[PDB]
Amino acid sequence: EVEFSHEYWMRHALTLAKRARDEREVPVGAVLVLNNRVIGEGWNRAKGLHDPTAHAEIMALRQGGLVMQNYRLIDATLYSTFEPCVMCAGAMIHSRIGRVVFGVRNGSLMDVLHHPGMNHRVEITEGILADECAALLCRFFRMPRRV
Amino acid sequence: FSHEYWMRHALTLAKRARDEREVPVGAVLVLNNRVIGEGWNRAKGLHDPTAHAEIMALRQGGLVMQNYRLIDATLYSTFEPCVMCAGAMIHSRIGRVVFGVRNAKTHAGSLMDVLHHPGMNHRVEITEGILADECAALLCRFFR
Ligand SMILES: [Zn+2]
Ligand SMILES: [Zn+2]
Repeated sequence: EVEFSHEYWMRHALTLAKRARDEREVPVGAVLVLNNRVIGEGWNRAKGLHDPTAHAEIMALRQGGLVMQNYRLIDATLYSTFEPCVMCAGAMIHSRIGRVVFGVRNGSLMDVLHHPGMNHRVEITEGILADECAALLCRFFRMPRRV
Repeated sequence: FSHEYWMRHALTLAKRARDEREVPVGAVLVLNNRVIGEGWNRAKGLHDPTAHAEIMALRQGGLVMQNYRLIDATLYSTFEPCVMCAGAMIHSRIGRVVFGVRNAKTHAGSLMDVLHHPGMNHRVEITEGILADECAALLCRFFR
């Protein structure tokens, strides 16, 4: 019936990214959307959980699998405040999601577009709320806005 | 405590995945000749697209060591790790991945392009071919 904008979901991901920031983790937030509903939320928790896979995007994808009772999450859209790493990019491929939408650019997702392990095609949208996403990462890494 | 010794344990784990009707891949994470992580493929039955054998072993390893970084560990996998699991090995900063048989479909190499990329912070060493035929026999029996 209705669809929220990209910016609406990115703003929720930005809220989640601050949860990681407050816990002294790389401040990335992610939200997985199917039929205009949240089926997954994530923020970075690798350090506190002792889990090298606990990135924001992975946590949202795992929550989606639990919501759908299906390791395949067809036609879902994953929002991430930061360009996903190679581990998370492969997880989306195996998840068979429809679209990834990320804020600021960064291995990373762009480096692995035509990698031989890409049986499925995921659509890419970038730049949504780029300024807000970059502000979190620059404040966490003490870098200028140029980076 | 040879490569073949650890691969044989991963082969035992790969049959657990077979018994669960999953793509039969097993993995064992070894640090200083001790097992710190064991995993087998469970992605379909667990509704988790990340629940591959290699990730399951690394996740248990992170909790056994109380550290998401698993320095100097060696990960044994009966099957060539996918891109997702290769990315997990990089972030875990393990020393070496040892796998049996390659993926005939997705391989160009593909794992080297991701694990041993020269412009990367960490390089994971690759050893392949350990009990490859035994690893392949499990996967072929599962496919048709
Ligand atoms: Zn990631
Ligand atoms: Zn994998």
